Amino acid sequence: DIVMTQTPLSLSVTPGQPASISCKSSESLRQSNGKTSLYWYRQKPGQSPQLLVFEVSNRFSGVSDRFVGSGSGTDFTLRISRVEAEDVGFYYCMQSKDFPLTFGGGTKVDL
Amino acid sequence: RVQLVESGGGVVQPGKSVRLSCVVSDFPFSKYPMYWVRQAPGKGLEWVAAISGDAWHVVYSNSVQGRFLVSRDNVKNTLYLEMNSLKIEDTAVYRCARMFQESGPPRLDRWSGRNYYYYSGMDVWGQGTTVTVSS
Amino acid sequence: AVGIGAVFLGFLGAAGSTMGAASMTLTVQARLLLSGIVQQQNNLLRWGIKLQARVLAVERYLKDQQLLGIWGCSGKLICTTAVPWNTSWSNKSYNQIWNNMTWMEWEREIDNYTSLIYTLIEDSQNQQEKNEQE
Amino acid sequence: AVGIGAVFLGFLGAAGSTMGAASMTLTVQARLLLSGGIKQLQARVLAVERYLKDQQLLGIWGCSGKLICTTAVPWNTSWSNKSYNQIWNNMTWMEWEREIDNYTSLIYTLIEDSQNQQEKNEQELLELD
Amino acid sequence: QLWVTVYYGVPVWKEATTTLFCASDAVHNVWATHACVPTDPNPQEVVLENVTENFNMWKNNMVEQMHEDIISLWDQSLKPCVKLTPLCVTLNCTDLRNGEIKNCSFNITTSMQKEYALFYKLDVVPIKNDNTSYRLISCNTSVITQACPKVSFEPIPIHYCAPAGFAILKCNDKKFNGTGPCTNVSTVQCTHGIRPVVSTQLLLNGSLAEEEVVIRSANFTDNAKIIIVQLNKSVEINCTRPNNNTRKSIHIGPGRAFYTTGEIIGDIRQAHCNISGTKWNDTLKQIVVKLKEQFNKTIVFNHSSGGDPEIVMHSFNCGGEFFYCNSTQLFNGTIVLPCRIKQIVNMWQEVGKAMYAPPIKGQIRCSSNITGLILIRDIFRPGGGDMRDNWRSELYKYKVVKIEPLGIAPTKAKRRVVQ
Amino acid sequence: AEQLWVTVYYGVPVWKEATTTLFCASDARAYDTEVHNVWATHACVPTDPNPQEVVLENVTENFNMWKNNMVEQMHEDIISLWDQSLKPCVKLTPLCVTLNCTDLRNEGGEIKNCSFNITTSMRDKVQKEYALFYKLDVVPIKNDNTSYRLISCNTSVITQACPKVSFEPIPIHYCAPAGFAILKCNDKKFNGTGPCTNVSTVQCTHGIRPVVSTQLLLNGSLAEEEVVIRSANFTDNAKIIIVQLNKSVEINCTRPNNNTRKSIHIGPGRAFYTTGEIIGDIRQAHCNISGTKWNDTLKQIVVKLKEQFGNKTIVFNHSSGGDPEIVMHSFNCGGEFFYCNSTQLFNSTWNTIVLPCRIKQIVNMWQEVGKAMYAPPIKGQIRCSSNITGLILIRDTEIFRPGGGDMRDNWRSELYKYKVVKIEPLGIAPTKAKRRVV
Ligand SMILES: *[C@@H]1O[C@H](CO[C@@H]2O[C@@H](C)[C@@H](O)[C@@H](O)[C@@H]2O)[C@@H](O[C@@H]2O[C@H](CO)[C@@H](O[C@@H]3O[C@H](CO[C@H]4O[C@H](CO[C@@H]5O[C@H](CO)[C@@H](O[C@@H]6O[C@H](CO)[C@H](O)[C@H](O)[C@H]6O)[C@H](O)[C@H]5NC(C)=O)[C@@H](O)[C@H](O)[C@@H]4O[C@@H]4O[C@H](CO)[C@@H](O[C@@H]5O[C@H](CO)[C@H](O)[C@H](O)[C@H]5O)[C@H](O)[C@H]4NC(C)=O)[C@@H](O)[C@H](O[C@H]4O[C@H](CO)[C@@H](O)[C@H](O)[C@@H]4O)[C@@H]3O)[C@H](O)[C@H]2NC(C)=O)[C@H](O)[C@H]1NC(C)=O
Ligand SMILES: *[C@@H]1O[C@H](CO[C@@H]2O[C@@H](C)[C@@H](O)[C@@H](O)[C@@H]2O)[C@@H](O[C@@H]2O[C@H](CO)[C@@H](O[C@@H]3O[C@H](CO[C@H]4O[C@H](CO)[C@@H](O)[C@H](O)[C@@H]4O[C@@H]4O[C@H](CO)[C@@H](O)[C@H](O)[C@H]4NC(C)=O)[C@@H](O)[C@H](O[C@H]4O[C@H](CO)[C@@H](O)[C@H](O)[C@@H]4O[C@@H]4O[C@H](CO)[C@@H](O[C@@H]5O[C@H](CO)[C@H](O)[C@H](O)[C@H]5O)[C@H](O)[C@H]4NC(C)=O)[C@@H]3O)[C@H](O)[C@H]2NC(C)=O)[C@H](O)[C@H]1NC(C)=O
Ligand SMILES: *[C@@H]1O[C@H](CO)[C@@H](O[C@@H]2O[C@H](CO)[C@@H](O[C@@H]3O[C@H](CO[C@H]4O[C@H](CO)[C@@H](O)[C@H](O)[C@@H]4O)[C@@H](O)[C@H](O[C@H]4O[C@H](CO)[C@@H](O)[C@H](O)[C@@H]4O)[C@@H]3O)[C@H](O)[C@H]2NC(C)=O)[C@H](O)[C@H]1NC(C)=O
Ligand SMILES: *[C@@H]1O[C@H](CO)[C@@H](O[C@@H]2O[C@H](CO)[C@@H](O[C@@H]3O[C@H](CO)[C@@H](O)[C@H](O)[C@@H]3O)[C@H](O)[C@H]2NC(C)=O)[C@H](O)[C@H]1NC(C)=O
Ligand SMILES: *[C@@H]1O[C@H](CO)[C@@H](O[C@@H]2O[C@H](CO)[C@@H](O)[C@H](O)[C@H]2NC(C)=O)[C@H](O)[C@H]1NC(C)=O
Ligand SMILES: *[C@@H]1O[C@H](CO)[C@@H](O[C@@H]2O[C@H](CO)[C@@H](O)[C@H](O)[C@H]2NC(C)=O)[C@H](O)[C@H]1NC(C)=O
Ligand SMILES: *[C@@H]1O[C@H](CO)[C@@H](O[C@@H]2O[C@H](CO)[C@@H](O)[C@H](O)[C@H]2NC(C)=O)[C@H](O)[C@H]1NC(C)=O
Ligand SMILES: *[C@@H]1O[C@H](CO[C@@H]2O[C@@H](C)[C@@H](O)[C@@H](O)[C@@H]2O)[C@@H](O)[C@H](O)[C@H]1NC(C)=O
Ligand SMILES: *[C@@H]1O[C@H](CO)[C@@H](O)[C@H](O)[C@H]1NC(C)=O
Ligand SMILES: *[C@@H]1O[C@H](CO)[C@@H](O)[C@H](O)[C@H]1NC(C)=O
Ligand SMILES: *[C@@H]1O[C@H](CO)[C@@H](O)[C@H](O)[C@H]1NC(C)=O
Ligand SMILES: *[C@@H]1O[C@H](CO)[C@@H](O)[C@H](O)[C@H]1NC(C)=O
Ligand SMILES: *[C@@H]1O[C@H](CO)[C@@H](O)[C@H](O)[C@H]1NC(C)=O
Ligand SMILES: *[C@@H]1O[C@H](CO)[C@@H](O)[C@H](O)[C@H]1NC(C)=O
Ligand SMILES: *[C@@H]1O[C@H](CO)[C@@H](O)[C@H](O)[C@H]1NC(C)=O
Ligand SMILES: *[C@@H]1O[C@H](CO)[C@@H](O)[C@H](O)[C@H]1NC(C)=O
Ligand SMILES: *[C@@H]1O[C@H](CO)[C@@H](O)[C@H](O)[C@H]1NC(C)=O
Ligand SMILES: *[C@@H]1O[C@H](CO)[C@@H](O)[C@H](O)[C@H]1NC(C)=O
Ligand SMILES: *[C@@H]1O[C@H](CO)[C@@H](O)[C@H](O)[C@H]1NC(C)=O
Ligand SMILES: *[C@@H]1O[C@H](CO)[C@@H](O)[C@H](O)[C@H]1NC(C)=O
Ligand SMILES: *[C@@H]1O[C@H](CO)[C@@H](O)[C@H](O)[C@H]1NC(C)=O
Ligand SMILES: *[C@@H]1O[C@H](CO)[C@@H](O)[C@H](O)[C@H]1NC(C)=O
Repeated sequence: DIVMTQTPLSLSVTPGQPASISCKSSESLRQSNGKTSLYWYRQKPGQSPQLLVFEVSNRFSGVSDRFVGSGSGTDFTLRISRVEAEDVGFYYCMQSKDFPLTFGGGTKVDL
Repeated sequence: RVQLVESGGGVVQPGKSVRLSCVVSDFPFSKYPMYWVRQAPGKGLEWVAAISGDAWHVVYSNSVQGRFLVSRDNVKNTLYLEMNSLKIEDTAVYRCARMFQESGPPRLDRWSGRNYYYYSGMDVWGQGTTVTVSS
Repeated sequence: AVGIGAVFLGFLGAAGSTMGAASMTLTVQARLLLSGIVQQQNNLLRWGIKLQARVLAVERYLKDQQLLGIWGCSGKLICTTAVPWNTSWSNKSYNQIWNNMTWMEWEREIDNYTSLIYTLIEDSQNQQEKNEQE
Repeated sequence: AVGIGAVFLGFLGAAGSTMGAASMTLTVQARLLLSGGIKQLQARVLAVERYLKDQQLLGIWGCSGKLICTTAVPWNTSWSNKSYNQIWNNMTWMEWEREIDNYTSLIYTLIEDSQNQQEKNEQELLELD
Repeated sequence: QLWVTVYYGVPVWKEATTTLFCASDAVHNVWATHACVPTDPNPQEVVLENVTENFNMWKNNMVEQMHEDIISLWDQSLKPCVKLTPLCVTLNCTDLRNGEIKNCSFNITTSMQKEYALFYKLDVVPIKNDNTSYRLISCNTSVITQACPKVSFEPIPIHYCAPAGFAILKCNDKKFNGTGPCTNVSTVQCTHGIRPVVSTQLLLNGSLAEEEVVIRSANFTDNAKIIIVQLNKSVEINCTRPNNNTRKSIHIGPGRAFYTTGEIIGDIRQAHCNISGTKWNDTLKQIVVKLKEQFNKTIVFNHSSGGDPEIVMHSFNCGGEFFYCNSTQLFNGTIVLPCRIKQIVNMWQEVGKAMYAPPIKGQIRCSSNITGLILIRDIFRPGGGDMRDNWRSELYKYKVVKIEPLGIAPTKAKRRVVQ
Repeated sequence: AEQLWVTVYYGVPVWKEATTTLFCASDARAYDTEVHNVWATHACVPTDPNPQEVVLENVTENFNMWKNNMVEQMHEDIISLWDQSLKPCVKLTPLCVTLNCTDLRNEGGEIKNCSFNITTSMRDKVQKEYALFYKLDVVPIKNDNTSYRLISCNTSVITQACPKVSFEPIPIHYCAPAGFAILKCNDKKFNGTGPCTNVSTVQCTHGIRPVVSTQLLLNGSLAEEEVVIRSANFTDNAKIIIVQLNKSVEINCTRPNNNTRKSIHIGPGRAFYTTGEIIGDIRQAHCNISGTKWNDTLKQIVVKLKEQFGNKTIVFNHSSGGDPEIVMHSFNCGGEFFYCNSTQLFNSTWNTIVLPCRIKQIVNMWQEVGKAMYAPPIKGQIRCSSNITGLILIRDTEIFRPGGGDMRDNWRSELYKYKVVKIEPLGIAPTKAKRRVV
């Protein structure tokens, strides 16, 4: 039902860059418990997806200290400082307010 | 580590029915919801199905209602999806997914008299498995 | 979050049932009369009016528990009596109403006679049985 | 110019003890639950409105006026993997009400509509003889 | 025989007039928490099977509830705000250079002369032989108070929930006019989102019917009740304020400053409104289908006006700023509307109690939906002014009932004698 | 095996954390007969408690001195006790008048008495006057030769306080309403957070004198014979250093100027007062600390400041930043307000002092910007001995400076033990028994 968008997806990079991609949704997805449903994933090509950010400005454990997302209400952004060489792949935005679950195109990243 | 392994892959013709399999590692699995996601061969991603840790409630997307069947067996630690009446355009790569948290039992609303299961995002997939419908 | 359908007949749920059928939801109606679900999640940050509505709801509650206390029927939900019926109230017989009619309509047959029932239950059931104690 | 030691028990005095030792102590937590510039009055109603609710739920269960009572609702071993004598001899109450916190709503519905609702339609129709 | 068994907990109800409590979703808005309780977790619904119940939206009190609350919840943030008595002097007001904005001059309102101000045309009034001089329009009537600048104005998606012993009912039939019984009934803990939107002649940011249009009135075989029409397919409106404004707070009286307008950067241009001329034409023809039911076939075309500038114009809010739009030209693809911005208003048409708007610097533009219209026949001509019927546009379903728990019925069970 | 059935229990001693309303329960002696004690509001609740206490000895409750709600309910209530008392007193709006102020015969201070025309309650004719005005409340205005104006005219209103009332900080005992048990940690090694050992249960909290002071804490309450210092992260730089020292440091501060009574013009039934004459010779007010013990004190502090990193580089530094109201040390003394210079108190260390005090009259409310109370003193000189049981520092060779912008942190030092929990008395458990069914 509820859908969402991204930025222009292909974004070539610079080592040590403030990389940021928004994901504006068609709803304020704040649940009843005050937990904002937002899930940032990533896959390198040829791999499964992999979790980066499980809630707004909450990095997932076991993943490095360079991934600081944000957002509120409709728009939600994922800011990455210190862009490295292990950043190649797609970025999957995700809703979790209500079924069905949606995603995006997956923002292409190369050098 | 929770090492979800996925299997049962098969490439067939349309009008048929196949079944996948998803097995876990080091993992209690009785209190965990599962999912199924779809990487069409050039597309981004789209959710398919969802199940409880109770295996009592199963929600789908609009499309595959009347086609699919999700069923857990926490004794086996193995998830089944018998995909009846395949389409050709549903050729993709299917996965399974442990939920991010551990879910709990339902909490019954005292007023409505109406249960509420809780479903959140996923964090750990399997390696992928292949189902292809062609001729 | 999802939710399957009710299998326990929530608030006001059996209002269309017959009088022999809606009796299974008597517990749900009684519980949620008092305060409902608790609102006012401790947010006292910034009146008078508010708390008069809170005090009345207790007085509505304590009216009835005392009245069931005089009627020898505190704690229960369904209790019998020694009072026979007087058909001048309504002569409508047993299955004419019981397996035929809801509760909103049975109240609209006995509303004129309401206070007349209450003295008779007071006297001939507990003011009577006070003279059987000895 | 006064003072002597403890005689009977204290308020919340059994709240680190076992269940088998706290079960003989319930009256002290039962008495002082109710007695104890508008903002005193807003407390003097919430203390009432919490007391009636706990009084009301005992009333529905056929268990009003008793401190303890039993029902016929069967305990479901899915609710507790704890052994029996661990519960009555090792676990405190404060720990115990973190363990069955989730199941509590299922319990209260499965007392009234399960039994004490059903123990009245069965009860009323044991007449006619 | 028949013995009278007591029944406690039977679900019946009277109808009661009582007090509800507001619950608003969730800085320093007057509707945020200083009027209501914080955020709504979840609204509920139980739909009931075999139940009939009458309804009325004109014998309703929830619609009287807001008119007895928004008159005072708006008033709560008007006691501590700054009253402005000493401005009421001789107002030598001459035209602004590049005359609906007048540069004024007056002796000082100091804490210890010949000061300056400039503001809108419709708040002055002419006086005797020393011409090009003015006075305020409410001095010899009553007091006038500016708003506090730290005050929000946004209508909030409120939720009337229901207190103890009181259930809110809700009919659900699609074929439901303003009155009469209903069959598909349902009980909720709490209402849906309602926003307190103030409007004349129309219905801004309201709610949509189920892909239809249905007018509603009670005595429509009179001119008594206002025929109120809900609209499917909201028409988008655009309204601007292109004049890049500046402000300042010149000193008022002993130890206070008065927020007025500075210079208008950018030359004088009229603030107006837009509407796509295609959508409005088809939308009226939807209604005349339903007018035919209570009567090429477009017998009705005519507009009328007259009286109060609150009623003659089209009054509403935009960004914390009141508008007053001409609507004769619109009734009978963009459409420019001559729309006036008054600054001294009357809050709910009460005699005396006046409120002064904050002059906002910069530029203002807002957009909105439209879900309904206001009409009076004798053919249909747009009314306006009655604030209560804005509230009846939302609460045309709901009802407040008081739970009677207790009942009796005879049976063939007698109390056994205690031994 | 056997069948088990659920068994209901009532009065089960459990709790969850809750946030409820506590109520004032003050002293109740000598509140009558002109004692309009604004803290007591005529003895708020006259209990005079008997603070009993029950040890529990098998209970561990994970406390937190930083996420506590009781300190939040004070800072609501204290300005709320001001606001009802700030209402009926005299408003001072019509006084912001241009002045002509000359030098006063026996430094920057009381040099200027002033004069201005005013017509408050008669509303017929203005009249010039004479007053007594310090610095820290006047401004030499522009385009005029020696003309003054009060510093806070064009803020919100400048209502004073009435002379009936007294700001005397009597100790207030917070008691708990029904269904709530205030708990208290019984370990004096309690570092501020984490668990405790054998938490007890009191009806009502101990002595809390709600005094008001920046940069120190005067009539406080002190721990046992070690010095304990707590903070939030205690590694982070922009936190607050709460200091609890094991002994008291006695302070004397006096106002030698023989200020007197006075008669300034009347509002509508509202006599306003502006400080009457000095006796004829001016001595500037000063605090007067026994500087040996203070010198003894700060070497005792770095004993317990140290043991979290190395054994090197401890110093002490004075404060900085802004106007002197946040620089100089602020405290009250018996219906009178002091801003004292405390730069001398903070010389560095390694591993009878007189301080120049300054007094103003137009005094801001403590945290809100806007309104501001006001009080001219009573006749005679002023003396108040006091104590010190703590001070407030900041981090910045590792630099310690006296910070402070919130006396909630003072109340955090007073309420570092307490926690209010609601009883959930109803509870269930299974056993073999079963209701008799026929
Ligand atoms: C204790 O307790 C318990 C209880 O409790 C519980 O728990 C808790 C914790 C909580 O949770 C609470 O709440 C709860 O309650 C108890 O136990 C119990 O018991 C009972 C008895 O009675 C039971 O019941 C049962 O159930 C079942 C189920 O049901 C469901 O399902 C169905 C179907 O089935 C399925 O099928 C499929 C196909 O075949 C399958 O698959 C398969 O599988 C295999 C393996 O398994 C493999 O895998 C293969 O391959 C595959 O293929 C599956 O599996 C199955 N499942 C199962 C489980 O089995 C159906 O039919 C039904 O109906 C149901 O369904 C459901 O429904 C719902 C509705 O109703 C739905 O929902 C929905 O959804 C949608 C979406 O989709 C929406 O959302 C809506 O809204 C909603 O509503 C869902 O979906 C569905 N699902 C499905 C899946 O389907 C049943 O079946 C049964 O029945 C049977 O039996 C009987 C006996 O008598 C008979 O009679 C009949 O006939 C039949 O046969 C029963 O009923 C339960 O379950 C339980 N529970 C648990 C265990 O938990 C105990 O007892 C106690 N204890 C003591 C001592 O007391
Ligand atoms: C009663 O019901 C409640 C729930 O009731 C509902 O909610 C309450 C509020 C009421 O409203 C009620 O009415 C509702 O119905 C049940 O609570 C559930 O309890 C379980 C377990 O106790 C929780 O599940 C855990 O979640 C952890 C994460 O969530 C916590 O942390 C979040 C942020 O940190 C926080 O936002 C969450 O709120 C949550 O915090 C919890 O909050 C609840 C609130 O009540 C507290 O009670 C909890 O105490 C608190 N949590 C804690 C820990 O204090 C998961 O981390 C955790 O999973 C990990 O641990 C298990 C243990 O065996 C492992 O097996 C897992 O595998 C997992 O370890 C992870 O493994 C992966 C695999 O490698 C690692 O990934 C990384 O992968 C990389 C590659 O991709 C690299 O390889 C890298 O090296 C590697 O690190 C992870 O790092 C690793 N994790 C860590 C930390 O290292 C577990 O799933 C539920 O969250 C909680 N429910 C809810 C809704 O919160 C309660 O059980 C029930 N009781 C009964 C008796 O029925
Ligand atoms: C930290 O704690 C200490 C003590 O615990 C406080 O010190 C006391 O503070 C109070 C408040 O100022 C002092 O009380 C004042 O004492 C003055 C001296 O009175 C003497 O003379 C009378 C004559 O009978 C004796 O009975 C009395 O015992 C004294 O010997 C009084 O004159 C003051 O009264 C004034 O106010 C009333 C109010 O209406 C007027 O009507 C009077 O006319 C008069 O002007 C006042 O009562 C007390 O003396 C202090 N004790 C000391 C210094 O040892 C500290 O104040 C506290 N710290 C802080 C920061 O407050
Ligand atoms: C009808 O509803 C619409 C919303 O769909 C209203 O549009 C809203 O208008 C307000 C101002 O009028 C916008 O408010 C915002 O305020 C903040 C203050 O910090 C400011 O930063 C923003 O730039 C903006 O001004 C609000 O964004 C806007 N909503 C949307 C979605 O754009 C409209 O005002 C309502 N009209 C009536 C008559 O009720
Ligand atoms: C607190 O805990 C201690 C044990 O940790 C309890 O002490 C036991 O008391 C029973 C009663 O006589 C004795 O049989 C045990 O031998 C005691 N334990 C030990 C180790 O000696 C104590 O009773 C608890 N407090 C309360 C109030 O119950
Ligand atoms: C009464 O009206 C309500 C409102 O439309 C109906 O409830 C909806 O039923 C549809 C079924 O197509 C569900 O998809 C919706 O989820 C229901 N609404 C809600 C809020 O859940 C109901 O079916 C109608 N009942 C009758 C007897 O006409
Ligand atoms: C643990 O409990 C003991 C008592 O069981 C506490 O000792 C009390 O300490 C206060 C503090 O001065 C005394 O006034 C009491 O008289 C002591 N009790 C008795 C029975 O003498 C002790 O403080 C608690 N905490 C720790 C850390 O031991
Ligand atoms: C109040 O107004 C002040 C301006 O007043 C004039 O400027 C200062 C420098 C003095 O010369 C004064 O005597 C003059 O009358 C502002 O400086 C001040 O910020 C204002 N206070 C507010 C807005 O709270
Ligand atoms: C009740 O029955 C009596 C006869 O026992 C009769 O006289 C009386 O009229 C009846 N009550 C009413 C209200 O008619
Ligand atoms: C509802 O709106 C559609 C377009 O939004 C319009 O075509 C239709 O006429 C409307 N419904 C009715 C019943 O008029
Ligand atoms: C509204 O509809 C009901 C039937 O649904 C009808 O009886 C009543 O007369 C109608 N009222 C109006 C004003 O059209
Ligand atoms: C509408 O008003 C006319 C005016 O007399 C009246 O005759 C008619 O009865 C009214 N209609 C209804 C339904 O009351
Ligand atoms: C109002 O503006 C929007 C864009 O903000 C535009 O899509 C719409 O066509 C406009 N409506 C008019 C001019 O009626
Ligand atoms: C169609 O034409 C006009 C429309 O203006 C009007 O007279 C009426 O609606 C129709 N005329 C007929 C049917 O003669
Ligand atoms: C102020 O007065 C003094 C003495 O009357 C004079 O020396 C000085 O120049 C004056 N300053 C002015 C007028 O600015
Ligand atoms: C206090 O001691 C406990 C003991 O484990 C520790 O966890 C906590 O971090 C300490 N707090 C401080 C501020 O040192
Ligand atoms: C304390 O020091 C700094 C400042 O916050 C931070 O890097 C460190 O993680 C903090 N430690 C905590 C919060 O435990
Ligand atoms: C304060 O004055 C008292 C009274 O003599 C004295 O005992 C004490 O030592 C003084 N403290 C100083 C001077 O620091
Ligand atoms: C505590 O006080 C005693 C004397 O009362 C003193 O010897 C000791 O040094 C003090 N503790 C610290 C840490 O300074
Ligand atoms: C102490 O700090 C002050 C500033 O607060 C600084 O000027 C002074 O040099 C410092 N002294 C030492 C010894 O660090
Ligand atoms: C203040 O201190 C000075 C010098 O230390 C001393 O002469 C004077 O007597 C003291 N006064 C008081 C009141 O302590
Ligand atoms: C202040 O310190 C002295 C030092 O012995 C002490 O005797 C006195 O009790 C303290 N004051 C208070 C109010 O405790």
